[PDB]
Amino acid sequence: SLFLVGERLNATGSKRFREMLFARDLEGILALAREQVEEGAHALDLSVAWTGRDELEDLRWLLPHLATALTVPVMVDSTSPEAMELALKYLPGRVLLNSANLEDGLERFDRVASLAKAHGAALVVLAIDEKGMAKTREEKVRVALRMYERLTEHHGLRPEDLLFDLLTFPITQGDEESRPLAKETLLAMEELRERLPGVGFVLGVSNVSFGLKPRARRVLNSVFLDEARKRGLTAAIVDAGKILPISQIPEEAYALALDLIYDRRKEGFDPLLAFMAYFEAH
Ligand SMILES: CN1c2c(nc(N)[nH]c2=O)NC[C@@H]1CNc1ccc(C(=O)N[C@@H](CCC(=O)O)C(=O)O)cc1
Ligand SMILES: [Cl-]
Ligand code: NA
Ligand code: NA
Ligand code: NA
Repeated sequence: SLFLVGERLNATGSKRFREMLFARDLEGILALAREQVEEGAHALDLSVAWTGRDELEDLRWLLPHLATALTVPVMVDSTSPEAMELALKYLPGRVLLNSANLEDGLERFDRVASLAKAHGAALVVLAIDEKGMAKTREEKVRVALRMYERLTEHHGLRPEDLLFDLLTFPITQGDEESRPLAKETLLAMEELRERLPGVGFVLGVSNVSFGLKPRARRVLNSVFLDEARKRGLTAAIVDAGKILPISQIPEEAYALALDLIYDRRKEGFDPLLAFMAYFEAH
């Protein structure tokens, strides 16, 4: 029952999408969208932002065609409020806004939230404020509660309209700061599920595994998605066709994945190395 959001219509995140976007290969882009929907996607993340390129021009071109060719809703992945308003114009009732945050302060947070409210769009909110990204359990809860209060009391948004993104960081560099980061998000999600009944939770699941070989990313992403579902995850941004059921993951790979996610270091044992070692050997 997870709302799966296809991740691959993303210029920075997909070479295939980027090349087609740049060449205005509309039918290639629609073919990529349909593949994702057939592989399980109930919605599609759309991030066309690319440095030194015009986001609004790309969106003005693509969005009208997405409105007629797709049935599934679009999650508009942008930090530009004008980009969000284009999507809201061309896809009325078929938009999730990704995202609002508090890094720019309250007025900017309020401007994005007002769009969600005025247009009846679902709203993603990141655990990010004026001091930056929430990496610990404690920071995530603090930022989330501040946002929830504003979203409900001031904008009159319903818990059910909200998707809290408590942030997915790679646990693959192996430095002391990044090792616990997936565990910290999982724990914050369980706590906020109790504190904020009725709110959705979303994660960019693929970020947890950056740097590893593709077969290893597939396993780690799937295990992390599964763990998150148990903590209360309601939606996920994923490569729709590369989510394995837990039962298809070999027992040793599964156990090493959980060790890596929960940072189960001991004397002789580095889970990062052991997880990487498994995929060379098998
Ligand atoms: C940070 N992400 C994220 C978000 N939005 C929210 N709300 N939360 C998030 O965590 N939007 C973008 C990204 C999620 N999307 C993606 C998309 C692709 C890849 C990715 O790993 N791409 C591969 C593909 C390479 C290719 O085929 O070109 C890569 O290695 O970059 C990761 C995350
Ligand atoms: Cl502003
Ligand atoms: Na992007
Ligand atoms: Na402020
Ligand atoms: Na402002």
